[PDB]
Amino acid sequence: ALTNAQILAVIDSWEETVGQFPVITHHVPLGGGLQGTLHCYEIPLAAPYGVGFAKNGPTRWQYKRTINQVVHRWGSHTVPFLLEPDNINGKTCTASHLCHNTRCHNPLHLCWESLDDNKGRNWCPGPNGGCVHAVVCLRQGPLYGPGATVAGPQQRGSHFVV
Amino acid sequence: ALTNAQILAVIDSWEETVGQFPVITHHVPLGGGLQGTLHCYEIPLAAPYGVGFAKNGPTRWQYKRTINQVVHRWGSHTVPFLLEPDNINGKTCTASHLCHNTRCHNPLHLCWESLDDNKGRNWCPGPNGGCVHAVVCLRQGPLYGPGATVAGPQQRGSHFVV
DNA sequence: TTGACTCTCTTAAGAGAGTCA
DNA sequence: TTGACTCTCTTAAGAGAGTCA
Ligand code: NA
Ligand code: NA
Ligand SMILES: [Zn+2]
Ligand SMILES: [Zn+2]
Ligand SMILES: [Zn+2]
Ligand SMILES: [Zn+2]
Repeated sequence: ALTNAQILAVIDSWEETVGQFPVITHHVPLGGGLQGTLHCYEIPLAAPYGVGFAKNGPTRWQYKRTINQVVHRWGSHTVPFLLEPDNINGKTCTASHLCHNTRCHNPLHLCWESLDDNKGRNWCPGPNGGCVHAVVCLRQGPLYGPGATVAGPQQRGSHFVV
Repeated sequence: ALTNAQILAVIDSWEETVGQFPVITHHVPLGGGLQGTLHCYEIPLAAPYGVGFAKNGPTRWQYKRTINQVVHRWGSHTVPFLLEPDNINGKTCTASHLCHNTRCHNPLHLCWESLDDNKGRNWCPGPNGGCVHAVVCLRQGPLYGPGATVAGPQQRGSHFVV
């Protein structure tokens, strides 16, 4: 299939196209009561999206290039990582939004990690709130906090101990 | 079933039966370098499981009772919460294992909360490591830690800023 | 070769309901 | 009435592949 040089060319064309997406400034919690700023490069809400891009689901897109008469297609956020290993610890690598903004395709807002690691960032206290992720979070996770638990642990009788 | 007395009777029979499950001691990380001990009441691996209980999936069970000559059935971990609201902020309430042990049916190890709150406990630093859950965690989440990220945010050109 | 649609699948925290004996 | 099986569905973080012009 594609040589590593051809893969680099795909990454470069992807960056050139994404770099022309609308750039949206967002103020975000960092943890520790501090606020910061992220600049997201947001794919449009409806077609046309940009050269090579098409929507396969409500918040899913793919990037497609045809090379030597063969059509190649990738998940739209996976392209920055095409020269990296695609699994770790027996788990598939996934594109993980550090900005928690699905439409964003800024490669400086993405990392490449297991789906469990990816999901867990939703609850991280953030880079100024105690983040221990080795590839550090850019912001506090949107779901961090005390939660909204309706009922806690309880028993009616005396059959149980903790 | 319908009446509050009938619901109370269901909860009481469930507690009596689960109270006879084997009690298994598990030592657990609490965060902050500390360890604690939990006593889980574990449903058997194979039939018979206990009066009223049947397995509907590899780690899914249901509890069943006949009331007014009709069968009423519930997810096996939902029974303690039958007098509670079944939603919160428009999200379905779910049984959430504070001990992260699916076979356990100890109601002192369960709470009732949105699926997002439920999931997020997998990454909590724990009651001695910074848990902020209002209904406090019993242990550090099994997935807490630095992660195993294969590649971090990166660009080849100069089109992007954080 | 390209755009704009269509479809189903993965994961791991959770669910509801039917078929037999 | 009770037990022991069978099936598919929900969610929100993520995927692969087909059709037509
Ligand atoms: Na994510
Ligand atoms: Na859980
Ligand atoms: Zn972004
Ligand atoms: Zn983090
Ligand atoms: Zn337990
Ligand atoms: Zn917690």
